Amino acid sequence: QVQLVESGGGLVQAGGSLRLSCTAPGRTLKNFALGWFRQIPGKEREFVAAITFNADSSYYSDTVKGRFTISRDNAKNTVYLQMNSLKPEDTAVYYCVAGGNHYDSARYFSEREWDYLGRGTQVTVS
Amino acid sequence: QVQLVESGGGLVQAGGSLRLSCTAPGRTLKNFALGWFRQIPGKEREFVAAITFNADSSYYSDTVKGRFTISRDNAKNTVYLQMNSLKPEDTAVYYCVAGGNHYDSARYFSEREWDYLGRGTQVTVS
Amino acid sequence: NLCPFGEVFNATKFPSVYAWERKKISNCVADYSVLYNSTFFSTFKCYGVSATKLNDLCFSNVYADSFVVKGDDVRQIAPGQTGVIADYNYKLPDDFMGCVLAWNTRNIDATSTGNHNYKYRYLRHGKLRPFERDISNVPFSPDGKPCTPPALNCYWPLNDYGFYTTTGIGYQPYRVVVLSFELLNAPATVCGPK
Amino acid sequence: TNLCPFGEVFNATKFPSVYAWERKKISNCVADYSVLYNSTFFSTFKCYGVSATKLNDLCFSNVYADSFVVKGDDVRQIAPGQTGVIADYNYKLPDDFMGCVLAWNTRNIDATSTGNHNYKYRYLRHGKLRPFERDISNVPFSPDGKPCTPPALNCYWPLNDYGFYTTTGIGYQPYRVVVLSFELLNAPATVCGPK
Amino acid sequence: QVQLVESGGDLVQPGGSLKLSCVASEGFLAYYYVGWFRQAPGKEREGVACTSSSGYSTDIADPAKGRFSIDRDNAKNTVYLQMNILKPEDTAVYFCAAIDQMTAVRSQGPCSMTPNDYHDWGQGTQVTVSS
Amino acid sequence: QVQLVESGGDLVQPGGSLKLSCVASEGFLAYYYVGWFRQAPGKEREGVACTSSSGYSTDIADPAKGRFSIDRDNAKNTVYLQMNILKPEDTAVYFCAAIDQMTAVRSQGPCSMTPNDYHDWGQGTQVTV
Ligand SMILES: *[C@@]1(O)O[C@H](CO)[C@@H](O)[C@H](O)[C@H]1NC(C)=O
Ligand SMILES: CC(=O)N[C@@H]1[C@@H](O)[C@H](O)[C@@H](CO)O[C@H]1O
Repeated sequence: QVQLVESGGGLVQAGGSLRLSCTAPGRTLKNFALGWFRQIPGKEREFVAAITFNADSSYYSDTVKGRFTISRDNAKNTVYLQMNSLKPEDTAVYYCVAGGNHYDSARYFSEREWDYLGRGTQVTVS
Repeated sequence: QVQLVESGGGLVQAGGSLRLSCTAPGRTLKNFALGWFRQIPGKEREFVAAITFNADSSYYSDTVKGRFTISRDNAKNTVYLQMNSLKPEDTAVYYCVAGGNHYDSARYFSEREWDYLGRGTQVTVS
Repeated sequence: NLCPFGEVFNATKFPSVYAWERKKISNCVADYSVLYNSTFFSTFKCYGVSATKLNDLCFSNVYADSFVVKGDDVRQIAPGQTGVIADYNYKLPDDFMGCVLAWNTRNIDATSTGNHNYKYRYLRHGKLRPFERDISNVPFSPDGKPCTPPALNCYWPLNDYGFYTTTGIGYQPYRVVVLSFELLNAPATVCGPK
Repeated sequence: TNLCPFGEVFNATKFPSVYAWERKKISNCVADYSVLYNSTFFSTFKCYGVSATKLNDLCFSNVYADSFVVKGDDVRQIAPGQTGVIADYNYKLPDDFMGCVLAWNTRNIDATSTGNHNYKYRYLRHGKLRPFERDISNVPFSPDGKPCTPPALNCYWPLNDYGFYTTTGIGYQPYRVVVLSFELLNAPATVCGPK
Repeated sequence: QVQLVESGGDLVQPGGSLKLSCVASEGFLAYYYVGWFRQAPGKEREGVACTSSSGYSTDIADPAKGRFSIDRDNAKNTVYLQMNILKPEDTAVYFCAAIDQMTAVRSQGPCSMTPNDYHDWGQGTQVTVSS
Repeated sequence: QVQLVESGGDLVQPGGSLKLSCVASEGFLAYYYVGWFRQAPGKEREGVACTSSSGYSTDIADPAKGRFSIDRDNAKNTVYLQMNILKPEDTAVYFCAAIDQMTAVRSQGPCSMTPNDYHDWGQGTQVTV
């Protein structure tokens, strides 16, 4: 099946900036909506960002609006999450998701809404 | 890759009897411990019964002890759940499970301790 | 003339997922806004196209496939998915351009005594190709050799759903319509309005 | 005559990665398996084709012990016939496997606030592994199947690292795993019970 | 590849009306967004009109809103521009341009009135309106 | 398949002590639960002792408790029965019998000591008190 692999984790100082990456090695995601999710310790998984197949629309969570930036490159089959001005609240394992481009934008919160979910990479803000 | 498929569900009046069965295609369950779970409408999946690979030990939930009896026939690669004296509180979809023979009573509940799970069959009593 | 989307979505009888049925749609004007209902379609995913932009588009032909699966099986109607429904009944390719629509039909497909008419295939020697269809009903054997059902290690490859009005949303019946949009370098015969 | 060195495998200071799991042959000794099932830290203690409480009553030709470290959510894949990236590209058990799977949480060791990334697993391969097969190669992977070198596109290093941090949930904390295999050949029994 | 040939240019007097036709030879035009552009003497090319593949979304430039109208006929592989109340400011060569759908959909809005986006062009047709 | 041969049976006087040996020819005895049985004229065959494959679990029948003990040497392919303070009622031919360990562990308790179980048998040795 589809393996979503995250790249570019690590530990950053507060107010720095780190960019994440996610690719499916042999499976093309040109027609797929791609996004990111977040699991802060002790809490359930949170939505972060989402971008359509041709980037005609992008959505972010209220917590990361403005400082986080999602983007994709269908030639490289990759989605990225630029994270600027990180807080100690950004410490979490970040998951990459793939799914359909929904008619209703609210339908971008896990469950049936996303088809595939990566294993996650840990980002921590010291 | 194991595919558990149940059989024998249906309707019966209160006090009547009904037998369920479960197996796998070609997959030898002879070394696996087999059991049954239950999804009562409105409630979450709960434990029913379990039997070790060689039947040297069987287990039942207290809501079920005495009325249900689990057994297996390794020659037929099948586990059975003989249910007698059925009460309206037994109406649920019954799921078949296969897993290791835990040294402890991790078979009791903890559905994630079992490695495999069937697709379920409905039993209704009136 | 309007495209007969009503003959597909809010129709009457739907087929089993193993014997899914396709209707070719051509030479008509397509108004996809009649599908723009979020609370009706619990699933309204599109791949390679935007749903809100469907009325501005032109296609050579449009194909609609219909079938029924239980709630927990709807997620298997997606490109590259694995599972008993996506591998043995209805398979979408990775480059699928189109939309997937589903809505709960417990009120018309689930009965109090249980409706078991909807079937799915759970055994097969090999996965289905994308958009392939298998309507055979021959007894299955792991060694491939023919067998008569009452024998051992011989299984009927079709299993039925159990649709009841007492179960949760995961076991309730859902009707699914998969729309495929074709671009075949021919005259465009299905366009949006005006 | 000797006691079987179970403490040498279960409490060895260092553990190998799953893609390069290590096997130790246990032979010509007496195995008092109560050293294991008296312990309290084993998070999974399941056996296949044998009951653990009756292990002290049995005799085997040999005993084999495999060691590796998965994360918590990957322990489920150490089971006969299981699917997933660990069971297919790293460590696979046959469906007729007779033995026990043992796993316990190890976050005080193997897990750091900085993050221990030394444990690896393979996530790309051409074909599944056979039961008890090992793949220790580290050749750049291409879906095409032809040789490629990393910087090019559609070329990937087939080994991914685990992220063991002291702040994650137990699903991401590291777990040390020991798989015991009990062999029964037409040969004298070299590993028996205590008395 | 699709080729575009404009037609309908002529001499009009102020207040008159004209109708240009953008007919697509070779490839079928229904799979393309089509825009109408004009180039006055000594001036840059400017977008006048705008349509989607089905004509479901259209746009008209501000100096032409309330006077110009765009329509198409995918059965005849043609996109039309209906000009009315022609003023001397409308004297220019009028071009039609096609961008393949899905590529046009990548941008938000009804359609594009930007010359740099369309890439495919026709030869144009001259429209002169007297004083 | 495993073959069994009993030995050590002899004539002893009341209060005597005899050690019976069950050596397995062919197949190795370390993979079998072994039991000791005795048969006599007018007496249905009865269980006397049984040991698990390793000797971790053993059992002695009621008429033999406190006087009979069972032991084994898997390296020597042998199972021993030690009988002390022998009574004239103990006069019988004593057999040893084996059953595959994986079949024996299916039953609860220590070994079996039941004549229907243990299906591979030796031919016995005579014990006269
Ligand atoms: C449905 O068939 O019937 C109704 C009558 O017009 C309408 O509300 C609904 O949109 C129809 N659905 C379709 C797809 O035509
Ligand atoms: C397998 C093993 O030897 N475990 C030992 C056990 O004997 C004891 O609980 C203690 C002694 O140091 O440490 C454990 O690791």
